Amino acid sequence: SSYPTNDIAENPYWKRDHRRAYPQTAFFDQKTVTGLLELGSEATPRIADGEAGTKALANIANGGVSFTQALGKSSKDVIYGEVLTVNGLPPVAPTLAPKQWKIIEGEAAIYPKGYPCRTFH
Amino acid sequence: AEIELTIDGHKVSIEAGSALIQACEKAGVTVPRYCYHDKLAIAGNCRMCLVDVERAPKPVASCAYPVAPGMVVRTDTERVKQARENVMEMMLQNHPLDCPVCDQGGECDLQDQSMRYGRDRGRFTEITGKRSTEDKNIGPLVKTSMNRCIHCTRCVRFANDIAGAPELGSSGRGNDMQIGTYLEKNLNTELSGNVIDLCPVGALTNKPY
Amino acid sequence: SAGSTAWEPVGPGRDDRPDSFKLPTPKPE
Amino acid sequence: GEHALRRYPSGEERCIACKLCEAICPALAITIDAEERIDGSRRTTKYDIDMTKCIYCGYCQESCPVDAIVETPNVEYATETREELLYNKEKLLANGDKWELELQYALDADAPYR
Amino acid sequence: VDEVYEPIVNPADRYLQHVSDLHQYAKYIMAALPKYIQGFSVWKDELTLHVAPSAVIPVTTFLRDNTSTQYKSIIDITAVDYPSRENRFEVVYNFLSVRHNSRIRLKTYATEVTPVPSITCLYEGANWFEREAYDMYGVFFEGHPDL
Amino acid sequence: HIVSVHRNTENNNPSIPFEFSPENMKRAEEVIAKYPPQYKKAAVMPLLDIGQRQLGYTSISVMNYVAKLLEMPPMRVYEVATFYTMYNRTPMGRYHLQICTTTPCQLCGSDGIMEAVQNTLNIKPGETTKDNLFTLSEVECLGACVNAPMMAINDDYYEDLTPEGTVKLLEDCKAGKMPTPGPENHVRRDCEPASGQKVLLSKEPHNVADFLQEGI
Amino acid sequence: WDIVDVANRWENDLIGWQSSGDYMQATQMKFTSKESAIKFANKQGWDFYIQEPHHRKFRVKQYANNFVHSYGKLKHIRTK
Amino acid sequence: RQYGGLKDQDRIFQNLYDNYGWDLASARKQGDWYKTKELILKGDTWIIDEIKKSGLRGRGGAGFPSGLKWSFMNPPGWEKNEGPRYLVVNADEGEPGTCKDREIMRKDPHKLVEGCLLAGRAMNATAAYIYIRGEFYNEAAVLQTAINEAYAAGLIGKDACGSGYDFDVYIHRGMGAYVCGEETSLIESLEGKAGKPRLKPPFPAGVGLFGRPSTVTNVETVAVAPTILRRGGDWFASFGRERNSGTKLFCISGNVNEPCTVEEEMSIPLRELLEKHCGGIKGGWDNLLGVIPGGCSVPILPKNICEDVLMDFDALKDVQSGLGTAAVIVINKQQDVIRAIQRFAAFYKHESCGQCTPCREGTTWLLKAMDRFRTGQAKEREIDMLYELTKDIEGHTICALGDAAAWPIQGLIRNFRPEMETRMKKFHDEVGAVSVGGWMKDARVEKGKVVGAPLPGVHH
Amino acid sequence: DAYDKVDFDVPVGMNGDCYDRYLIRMAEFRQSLRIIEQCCNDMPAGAVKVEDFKINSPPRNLMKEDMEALIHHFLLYT
Ligand SMILES: Cc1cc2nc3c(=O)[nH]c(=O)nc-3n(C[C@@H](O)[C@@H](O)[C@H](O)COP(=O)(O)O)c2cc1C
Ligand code: SF4
Ligand code: SF4
Ligand code: SF4
Ligand code: SF4
Ligand code: SF4
Ligand code: FES
Ligand code: FES
Repeated sequence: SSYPTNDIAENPYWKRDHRRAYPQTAFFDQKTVTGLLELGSEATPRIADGEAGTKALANIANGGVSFTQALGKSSKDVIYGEVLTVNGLPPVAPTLAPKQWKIIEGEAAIYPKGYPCRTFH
Repeated sequence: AEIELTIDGHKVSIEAGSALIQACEKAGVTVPRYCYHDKLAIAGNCRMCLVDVERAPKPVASCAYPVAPGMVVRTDTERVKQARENVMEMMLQNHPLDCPVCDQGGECDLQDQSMRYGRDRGRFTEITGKRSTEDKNIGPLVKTSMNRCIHCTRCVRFANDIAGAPELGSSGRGNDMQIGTYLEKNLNTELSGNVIDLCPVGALTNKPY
Repeated sequence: SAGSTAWEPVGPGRDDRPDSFKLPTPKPE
Repeated sequence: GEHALRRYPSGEERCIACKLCEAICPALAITIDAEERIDGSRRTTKYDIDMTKCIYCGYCQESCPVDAIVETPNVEYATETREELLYNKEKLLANGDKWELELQYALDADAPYR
Repeated sequence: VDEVYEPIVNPADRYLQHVSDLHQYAKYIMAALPKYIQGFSVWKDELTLHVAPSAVIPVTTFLRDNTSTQYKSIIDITAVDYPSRENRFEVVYNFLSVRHNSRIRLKTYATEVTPVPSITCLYEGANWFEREAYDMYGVFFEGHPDL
Repeated sequence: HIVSVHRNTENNNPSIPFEFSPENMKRAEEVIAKYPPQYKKAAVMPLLDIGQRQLGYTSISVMNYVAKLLEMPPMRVYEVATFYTMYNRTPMGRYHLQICTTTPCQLCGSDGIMEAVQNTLNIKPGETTKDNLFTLSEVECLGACVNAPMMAINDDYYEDLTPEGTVKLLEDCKAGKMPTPGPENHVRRDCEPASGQKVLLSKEPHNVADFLQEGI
Repeated sequence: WDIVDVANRWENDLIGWQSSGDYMQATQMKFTSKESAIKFANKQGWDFYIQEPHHRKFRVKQYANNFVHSYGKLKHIRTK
Repeated sequence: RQYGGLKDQDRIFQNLYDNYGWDLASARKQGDWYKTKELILKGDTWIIDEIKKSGLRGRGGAGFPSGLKWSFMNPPGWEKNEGPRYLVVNADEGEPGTCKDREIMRKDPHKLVEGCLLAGRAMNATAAYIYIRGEFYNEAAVLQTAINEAYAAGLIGKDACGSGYDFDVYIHRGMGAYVCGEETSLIESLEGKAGKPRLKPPFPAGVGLFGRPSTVTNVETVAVAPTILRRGGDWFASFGRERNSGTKLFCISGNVNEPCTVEEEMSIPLRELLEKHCGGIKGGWDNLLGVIPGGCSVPILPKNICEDVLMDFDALKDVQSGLGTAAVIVINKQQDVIRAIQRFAAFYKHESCGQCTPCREGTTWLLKAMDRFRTGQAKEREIDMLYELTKDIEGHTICALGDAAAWPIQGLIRNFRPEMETRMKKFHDEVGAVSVGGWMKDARVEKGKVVGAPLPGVHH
Repeated sequence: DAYDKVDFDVPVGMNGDCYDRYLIRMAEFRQSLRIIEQCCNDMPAGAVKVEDFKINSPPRNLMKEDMEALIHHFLLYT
């Protein structure tokens, strides 16, 4: 066993029920992304207050403003920072655990110098 | 006339005076139960329907608490989950390890709701052991293994209200309370088999099957 | 497969979208 | 290896017809039928294993809550006919009565780990 | 060892930054190809791009030749039957970039009689996979040399 | 432990007849009058006690007779007679010793009293003597916790006990007149401190009529 | 799929297993809605019968109704 | 201001010790039944407003303000309900330590009867039912004699005291149950059923006894009331702190030198009640271990708190306890506090009605664990386990008996934990090691029983 | 699983031939031996399956003494 799971007093199952705390699958159609573009996000809001912003969202929930329209209408500071990077470059295919390779040569290698197979750490 | 209320953020509407569990069923919200049945009277003894209402300090029974206008219910939060865990702990305190030899296995509400709303392991290890209860003979149709009774009172309510068989009752007091005929009597009615289906445990079972 | 569970096994999951990709709630007033 | 139905030291048979081995078996090799015995006990009237379906995985031996179905260490039971590999209740009980000592060695070594 | 200590941790918490990164990446792809990308979806280091059959060859060319998205290895092509949908079969593609060490998924739809474009023109490895999808599900890949 | 199952015996089974005497039937009708006419089942408790006093224990025949009188099913009466512990559903002795063992009477010496009674009668709680004279039962608090330790013999409270006094109390209840209830040997009257009253020391009370309001 | 009588189940004479000739006796498709099922059935050319579902009827349920006042003779004595 | 000097000029329950007899003529001298006709003719609202002005609170254990709960029976439009309206008196006295209502009903019955009449007038009641313990046989006989005196004197029944208010008074005898003191189980026992408590909603003021309006009050709460109406409310408010008004009957019991029932003003200090109205503690003050100030349904107090604590509702709640039935049970250092708490556990096991799951199973579990903690056949983490067990009961119940069964173990674990750890060390040294549940290495099921270790509490 | 907690090298070859694949596989033999050494030296203590009995079977001595354990065994195996 292990301690915090075998404990008999301060160990409710709902605090360690990781199966039922599973992450949802997020889905983004084109409507939901022009909302993030025309309006903003919860991190960078660009939406009016009250019912005005409510029906501003509703104008996107239905086909009011399109995705291409929102891209054309988008400023430099929106694209360069929320679509492309701050430097204007596109984002690369992300890596969860980046692996930087190193080549082992000489005496600590598997095969000597002549052979056509190398050693990568 | 219908009213309006909120359950887990969802707004739903049912007639006034209705029970909260009915609102949760209309809203598609699943609430546990052992002693509530749509066709039997409301008993509030299992204490498994507990939910959180902003009005009330303590968690209240969905089966019995009336529906009111503007009430806000949560069936999700930590108090409710802990309550369900605690109630199943107590429910399975004295329950017998009869699951292989029990004919309700695979279609038991106790099993499924322990897996869903309860603990993974028990903390009952007392050397004095569990309670025991003797088996009753109520006829050739209903077989009794009454160590498995969880004291829901569905059988009694059915027999006394829907069937007109007042011979079944609740004798004793406390942990030694026993469902049955206080003396050896038969459950004489032409509707007795629905007791087998109403019991969410295998305390009352089909004898030829 | 007739012995499939009659009770819902796993609830809704956990929202793990970042705040940059949740639509903005407008301020109340 | 070869399958066996065990008994208690009473001589009574351990199996209680719970049908968990029938349910977990990936190959559907187990076939069971049961009813109420004359003395009121939950016991099997039919217990069959098609060895020609079985994959020898041990899921039945893991599932049993009474240590009734087990797998012996035997592999030397090849036959000339396939009708001899459709083991029934009497075959399995005789096999347990035959292999109980080997099964007891194995259990005394293995049960803490399962 | 007297007591074994193992902390309680959610396995999904390890993914959050990468999830945000994949979201941004998918946003870029959607903004670069708004004619083709119907949607995207993200779950635990897995990005799926949601397109139509007409959009297979363009999007795959983009995912093969663009410098930031160098998905050069075909991993798998599969189909999934959802008989409740009007377009019952969902044709799934799995791609790997050994350059950037990243995986992507692309999904289209099909019927028993409506075909999908073959990506053998781009990935020779797709031949046998598309054949298997036909054999198991009946999805016809138009452009395939020997189906 | 509470017994919740009945097994028929030759002296406790529904074939045995039971009937209130005319005195007890008059009293029972007076008791039924104390509730609304349609809710006569409310009298199930007092009438069952009337039966338990006529015949020395609540037998199944008593329950069934009460059920016949009040037009209620017998099981509703069985539930009452099993719930409430003063209904003795086994036959009893002449004298029912009820000794409290709750915490006050324990702090003040109930266990000495229990030892004394068990040694004198050679009996354990829940059992009866050979004489059909003493039935012993350890009970919860009987509402005499200031005059502790305590006991009760067939409805009367003997209080502020000692092992000596309990032994000779049992002696004289075994044969001859039994003392009057209350504290043992009049070392106290009632709830007064045993040194003496410290509060209510006059010989004429204050009439509240002398201290009314300005109104009324 | 509905049963065909001659091919559904029969006992084997060797060891007593239940043999079948019907190759659709364990198949069960699951759909999201009635209409999708009907569309799929018609596309595959299957004749079908739609068994509509019977839902419980709503009725108000009060805990207080277990303890209401009886002006006349008690209809029945309630346990709990 | 400092409290605890109640003069006999200010004592409601004269005849608490049987110096001026109980029959009607004596009570007439005492002022009972003096001007009750004109009090009845003042009306509902004046009586309720005077009982509110008095600050009278519940004497049964829950200190809810009276008058308010008497006013719940008089909403707008009660006349069109068209049926009887009942008052119920909670003369049940199951609260281990509590003796006060006995000494009200055997030594001042006419105060109780007049209180029934006046509270029924206030709540517009047609009859009063008094629910007395079956073990209180002779006290019930006294109160029945007094009710008969009042019926023959024209003071109750048709045109009570010469007014136009009809009112009857009946005695019901409960044949043994501590749960029947609960508000709704009382009602169900009066209705001819097993005394299993009901849920709330419905509330007894709407749907109570026989489906009619009902209000359950303590004997003391009604017995005092005529004196508060006659003497003037503000008088009753002259005692105690701001929200803890009045006098209170205190039964002091246990390991005190002269166990007594006294009547002192509220917010009296506990040390003063023990030293001045009793003999002090048996063996000296610092020989005190703990005091239980409100009966078994209240957690124990350690010595550090009892030196400057006032006997009220508010303060005793401020120290995580309560003023219940004002029964002070004193414990010495020579005693085993664990035995006290495990006996209260056994009490709540015997007295559980057996209806709802947590009390049903948890009282048994708590007793099984406390039987082992008495002997030390446990572990140190099982104390925290037991605390969680009490929390599995403390809010998931129909009635408050589960809370009353959870609270004393909490008090013990809060104030007397090293005693438990010492007992467990003593067991580990004198007998042998132990596992979760009281199991030992040699403990086995041999021939239908556990043989290799002690089994606490089993007597059957 | 644990390859982030054990040291091994990866063989990579030029020329894409079968000789290079053979040399790669022999280097992989030797690196697997390295990993096996490290795992035999650094094998930790504790459980070998998740301690959530809603996903994994409980132990038998709990399945034969605890009610929740037996319920979970039954459901996981049926
Ligand atoms: C288990 C339990 C027992 C109770 N026993 C009594 C009792 O023996 N006597 C009493 O007058 N109040 C008792 N009460 C309090 C209530 O039942 C009820 O009397 C109510 O609090 C009275 O309101 P009051 O204080 O304003 O008079 C008890 C409550 C519970 C939960
Ligand atoms: S009633 Fe359910 S949980 Fe209890 S033994 Fe039977 S199958 Fe198992
Ligand atoms: S016998 Fe069955 S139906 Fe009746 S109360 Fe017990 S568990 Fe419920
Ligand atoms: S071990 Fe053999 S008989 Fe048992 S489930 Fe596996 S394949 Fe079937
Ligand atoms: S062999 Fe074991 S698992 Fe299979 S039915 Fe018998 S007892 Fe159950
Ligand atoms: S808490 Fe106990 S006494 Fe109260 S209703 Fe529940 S089982 Fe009965
Ligand atoms: S369903 Fe509400 S307590 Fe049982
Ligand atoms: S504690 Fe014994 S009479 Fe109450």
